[PDB]
Amino acid sequence: NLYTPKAEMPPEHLRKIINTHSDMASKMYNTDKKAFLGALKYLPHAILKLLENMPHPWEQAKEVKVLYH
Amino acid sequence: NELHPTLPTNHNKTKLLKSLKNTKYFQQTTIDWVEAGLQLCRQGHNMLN
Amino acid sequence: PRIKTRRSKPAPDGFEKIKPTLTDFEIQLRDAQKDKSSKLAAKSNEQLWEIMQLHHQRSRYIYTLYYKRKAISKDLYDWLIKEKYADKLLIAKWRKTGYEKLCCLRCIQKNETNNGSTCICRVPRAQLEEEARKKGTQVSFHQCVHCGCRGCASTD
Amino acid sequence: HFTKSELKRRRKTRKGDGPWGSWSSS
RNA sequence: GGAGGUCAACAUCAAGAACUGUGGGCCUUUGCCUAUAGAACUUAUAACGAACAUGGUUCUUGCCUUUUACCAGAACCAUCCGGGUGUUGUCUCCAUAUUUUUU
Ligand SMILES: [Zn+2]
Ligand SMILES: [Zn+2]
Ligand SMILES: [Zn+2]
Repeated sequence: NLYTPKAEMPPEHLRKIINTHSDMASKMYNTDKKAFLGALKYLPHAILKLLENMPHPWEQAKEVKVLYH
Repeated sequence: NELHPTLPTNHNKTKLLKSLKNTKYFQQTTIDWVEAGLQLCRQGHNMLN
Repeated sequence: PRIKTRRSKPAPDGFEKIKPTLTDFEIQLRDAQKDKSSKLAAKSNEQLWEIMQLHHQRSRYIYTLYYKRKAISKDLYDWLIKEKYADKLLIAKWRKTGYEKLCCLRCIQKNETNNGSTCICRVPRAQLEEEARKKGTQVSFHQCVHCGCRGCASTD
Repeated sequence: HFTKSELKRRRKTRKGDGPWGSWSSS
């Protein structure tokens, strides 16, 4: 069949997407703003999945596996 | 809690991230937890503003 | 474990010989994620194409050390995979038969596209060129969307 | 219908060692 | 072929203490009786989850200027965070003797 697992992206890809959407004043980002309004149905789920991997007192820092738009 | 069980639904059950994964629009990586927390704070500020 | 914490292990032997060149890719990635503001859309795609190129080149470096010329120890190469200097899955695709010059892993994923097929960089050049010569127009594919790949076929 | 030497002959004309090298002329 | 995946799809998970298949007979398929093969997971101080939240409607109350927002008991129903087991696919790493026994 045709299933192939999801590609592991570089994390600098997410960092540049985050940094580029710091200030969004163009005719471009007319779609991305509507996506930002659309994600607010999904913000309790993102807060839950962040907060239930709070690291623990015996750990310094842990790497989580995130899924972004 | 023990007096009233709320008894989960064992059929169809569409989950969220398992169906947000099948799109081409979401992608996947691993980052530090504190970076993910800071990115969520930036995103959640930007949405409400 | 890309950050260096207490849980990490110290490095094996040959790493201090190849520490500087990898360092180059590190500082070059810290030019790419740096938020240069661009108004256009194509010029904002050029940045992500540069990032995916740098990730590809670092993985080609560790691959061409361990597999082709056998210049580093297996005990070091497992450490470089553990500490995320390399992409294990992209190297796993490089070890196959049809895929050696592969750009990135979104250009062979069939599920992402509209209709089945992979990205157009996976096509050989001569097949696209004979179809474009048959229709007589020209070959109009300059640079891919996902990677910026310009013909990542195995023969090309 | 191409030969294995001709593929390398066309490929050495290509700029920019990896896949990100152009088939264009500049 | 072997191990593994914080990979996917599809079945299945609360009921005469309770499952499916097969052969024969009776009724005329359903059903009843009789002989047989298999049953993973969950369950008896009862349930997938030694964990435990919220929403709707109707009653009964409590704060009492009215509605949201509420107080806390009941009945009926839903949503959500999760779990098992089975079949197929896919991905990765390696591999090609002297009394009953018989002297
Ligand atoms: Zn490519
Ligand atoms: Zn690509
Ligand atoms: Zn491509």
